[PDB]
Amino acid sequence: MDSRIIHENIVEKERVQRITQETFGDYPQPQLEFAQYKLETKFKSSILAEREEPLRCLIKFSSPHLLEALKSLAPAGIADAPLSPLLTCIPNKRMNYFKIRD
Amino acid sequence: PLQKRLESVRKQSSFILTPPRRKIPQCSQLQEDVDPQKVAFLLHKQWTLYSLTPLYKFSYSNLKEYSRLLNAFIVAEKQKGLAVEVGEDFNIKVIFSTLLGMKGTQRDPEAFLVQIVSKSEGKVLWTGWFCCVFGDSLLETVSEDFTCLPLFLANGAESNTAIIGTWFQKTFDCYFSPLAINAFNLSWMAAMWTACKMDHYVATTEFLWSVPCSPQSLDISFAIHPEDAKALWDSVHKTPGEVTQEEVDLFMDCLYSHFHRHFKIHLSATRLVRVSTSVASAHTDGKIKILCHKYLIGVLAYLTELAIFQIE
Amino acid sequence: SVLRPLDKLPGLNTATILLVGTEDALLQQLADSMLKEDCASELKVHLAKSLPLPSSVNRPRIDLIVFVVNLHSKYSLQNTEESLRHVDASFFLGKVCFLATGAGRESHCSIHRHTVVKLAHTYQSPLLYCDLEVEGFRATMAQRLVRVLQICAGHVPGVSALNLLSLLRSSE
Amino acid sequence: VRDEPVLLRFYYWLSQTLQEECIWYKVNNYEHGKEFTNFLDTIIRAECFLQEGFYSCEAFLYKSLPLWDGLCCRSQFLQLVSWIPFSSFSEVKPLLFDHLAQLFFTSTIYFKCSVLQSLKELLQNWLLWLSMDIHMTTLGGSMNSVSKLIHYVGWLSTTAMRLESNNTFLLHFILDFYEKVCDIYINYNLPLVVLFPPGIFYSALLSLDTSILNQLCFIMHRYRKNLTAAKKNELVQKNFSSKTYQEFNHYLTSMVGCLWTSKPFGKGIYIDPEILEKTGVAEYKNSLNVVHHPSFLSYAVSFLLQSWYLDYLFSQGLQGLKLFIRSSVH
Amino acid sequence: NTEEELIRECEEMWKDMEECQNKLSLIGTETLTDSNAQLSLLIMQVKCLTAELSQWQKKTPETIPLTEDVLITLGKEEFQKLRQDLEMVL
Amino acid sequence: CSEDRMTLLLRLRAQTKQQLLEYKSMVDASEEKQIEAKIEDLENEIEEVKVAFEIKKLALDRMRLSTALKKNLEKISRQSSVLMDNMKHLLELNKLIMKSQQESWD
Repeated sequence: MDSRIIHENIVEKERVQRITQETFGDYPQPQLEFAQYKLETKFKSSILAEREEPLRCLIKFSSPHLLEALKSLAPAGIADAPLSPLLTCIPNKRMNYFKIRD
Repeated sequence: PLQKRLESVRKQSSFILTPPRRKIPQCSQLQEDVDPQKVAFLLHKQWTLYSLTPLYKFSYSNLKEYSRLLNAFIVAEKQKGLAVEVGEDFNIKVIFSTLLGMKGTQRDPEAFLVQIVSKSEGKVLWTGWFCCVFGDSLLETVSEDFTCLPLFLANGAESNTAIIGTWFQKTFDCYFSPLAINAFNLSWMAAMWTACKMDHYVATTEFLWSVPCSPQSLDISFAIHPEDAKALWDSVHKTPGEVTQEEVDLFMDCLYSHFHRHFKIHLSATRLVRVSTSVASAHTDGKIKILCHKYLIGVLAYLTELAIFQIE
Repeated sequence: SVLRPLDKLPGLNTATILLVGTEDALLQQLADSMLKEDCASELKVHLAKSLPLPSSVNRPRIDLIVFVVNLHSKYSLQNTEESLRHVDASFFLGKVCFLATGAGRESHCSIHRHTVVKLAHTYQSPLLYCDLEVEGFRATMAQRLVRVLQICAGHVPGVSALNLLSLLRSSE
Repeated sequence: VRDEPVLLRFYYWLSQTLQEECIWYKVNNYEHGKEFTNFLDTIIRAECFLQEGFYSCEAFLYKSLPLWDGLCCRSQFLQLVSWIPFSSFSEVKPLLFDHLAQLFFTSTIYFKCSVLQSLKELLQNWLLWLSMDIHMTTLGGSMNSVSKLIHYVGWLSTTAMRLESNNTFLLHFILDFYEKVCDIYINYNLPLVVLFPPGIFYSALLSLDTSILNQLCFIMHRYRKNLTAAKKNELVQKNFSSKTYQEFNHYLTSMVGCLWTSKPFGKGIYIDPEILEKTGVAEYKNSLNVVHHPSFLSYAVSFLLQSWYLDYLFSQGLQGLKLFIRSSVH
Repeated sequence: NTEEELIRECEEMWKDMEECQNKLSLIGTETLTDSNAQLSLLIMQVKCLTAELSQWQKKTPETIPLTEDVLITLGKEEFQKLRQDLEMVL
Repeated sequence: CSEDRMTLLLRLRAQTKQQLLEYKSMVDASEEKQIEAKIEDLENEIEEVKVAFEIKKLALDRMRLSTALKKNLEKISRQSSVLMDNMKHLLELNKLIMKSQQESWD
């Protein structure tokens, strides 16, 4: 199929494809539309090094068909090959609202 | 000639010169000649933004005749079948009022409002706002027969906005254009509004991102306490009394890294849509909601300069 | 590793181009538009995400490098800024081009045009504009890139890359 | 009329309309399509009248040129380019001509011919508007702009001839432009004589096309006429640079050196005879004459099947060569 | 015949190019930054133009006389293309 | 059959010359407002010498073709070629082209 085109970084593409297939499985994903995370972790990055108080944050993921848009994030180039465990444990842990502390 | 100056300032807008920095918005006590009830009415409502070309032969002396003619036109447009007299009293009314204390400099024209009222005072159904704050770059290249009011704000239904715009275009020979705000201006507004000083925080600071996944769809919301955002801004702020592009880049990179450390998602590849804070809230489609009455002139001047850049 | 223009000998009537970018679909569409036509030379297209490339000896010499910058994402700009530090200066003598995508929809742009203008002026390289989502403009851009590649590969007697550097020079 | 409020109103309306109705600027809306083409055609038909162009079109050209691809509305766009007001070349170069050259050096040959036609029309309009001002920056600073424009388009033509591998379809347009260039002092009564670079001259003289030779002879005749007309009026005016004169003479020499004088080794073709002798060329003095030239070959064959055959060539339609001979012999 | 001459000329040119590449492959790499790129590129352009000027001045027209049949065929092809060129011009 | 090899060798030589010139220039070179003037002077000199070289080459090739074509005139008249059809077509086209040129002049 158009042998004149040479696709480099093909090993990285097959690796991220294998990782996505192993993490998200091959079964049809259940249809969800909302997810919520609360974060009380410390900022670690010179910048706010002396601060000893956490950073209070509230994040909301919204989509018409959740668990299907996330699965297509790594092959599209918007996220890393292994996603965070907080996003790939929705059906396994039977949880939709999360709270995370330091 | 003014045409030569207009052409000169037009062809001068090149992409070679470095864009300048911006001053931190300072709270200022508003003039005492403005009606407080009108200021309270203008706050906490969502307005749709428009850019407008100068109006030809607009007189502030005859505002009653304009309202009467506009009322007759609207009533005749509502019932497409029958005729309508001008001096008749209908179920709806059009009121032309004059605002005060809304100009930036003494050379700027006065603002005014056009309201639709259903009598039964009555109930307000639609509001239009014509304003121009710090528009000295436009007032120089225009003759004396015109009136420069580049900023227009609409609150109500679009069906009435269309009729009002059609009447204004047919009467004063003007042009209405939708005004949009891109992610660059939104990221600048976020930092400029976070750098301001406030006595009490009423709402948290929130950003909205749209992830490009065209086959699928996904939106992300990021809310943070105002004090934490203020501390994060003060940690990177080093230029006294001014905001620089590098400071905005660092302020955004802090949030990008904090999000990537937790979710492993590159937030820099997405598109910023909406930014809300304790002073104002802005959407990318051209919608603004103002909450604090102390930083009104700054937001008005920013939007006026955006409209002036769009019309020139 | 650092890429060098004249490390290997040229082939028999063969021209090779390299496309570096973050969006793989746009690069694939551009390669298809470039190879869909017929020319006198034998064209080859390589695709990459960033520099340096994975080490290999089988790779023939490169004649032209095009950096694709998407104005709707700062990630691509950072990737290009990082990749611009792994090529020698001898490659910037008329063998490097910049292609900005997304200037049509100004409401979606997150990067000012002055930034890419200054970036192109700093490294003394041309700057092209095209919306790769539309096929009509993509075909014309592909034809222009094919002509530039044929010029840089040495298939035009009397014109070289050093001359193309003077032909596409800007006044200010 | 030349009224300020009317001009301002029209400028604002037309600028907003062109900004909102464009296909590749500020929006991706191909739904307009033929509507924008019809609007541009109406604008062009209106600006052909009034013998001038609007400022809104100039602003739109300055704004939307860096984003153009060169195929959407080529005809209407390049016709709008021709109606640009007269200004200094140094100021208008970075806004228009840089992008024009960058799009010119990487496009097809038809784009080259189209931009050559547009530049010819622009030069004609500039000369027409300048010819009326002398009857009313002085002229000294005004002629420098058109001189720089002619030199710029000559450089463009030379580079395009080098790129396109000497295609006659482009040389035709180049000679069509230089035809209008060569008669400036006679048509518009403006003192200016600019000659084509030697590359174009020696590429047209050594071509296989006969119409190219005819047009070259006509252009040389017109150049000689303009020069001898300006030289006698300079005595009434008293300045034309003498160098150009000498240069012209050289060209003329070379021309006759190949036509009937049998002295082709002028200042340009400085080929010494040792190469001719090792190659095997014994009779080189009359190798490129009217009979043995590879361009007239067919004509010679047409006379071989049927000695004083110049009348046959003149009857075939070689009018420019006839005029050149009548002006050079007499 | 002239074919052997052309083949030998191409072989000598290829050998010269191989020696040239072997000589050039002993130079170290030089990378640029955002601060010292413009001036370095200008200096490199000056050096390269100074070299190319002499390289072009050293060039002379090669004789390498061919036969006559090749010239006849070349003229035939030139006239064949000139036909369509003339029809388009018309 | 031999024409294919001839054209291939001609194209190969034309490309090899241009590549060897660049190689030699790079090897020779391997051993702010006041710089652009020198750059433009150098490029003007390069253009001026290239134009003269091209003119000389074209003139030599044209003279060679002219003498080689004159040496064999009668063969192109007795049993000539389809070249005679090409010549008659060119002769038919040139007159119309010149007439259109005169009309455009008027």
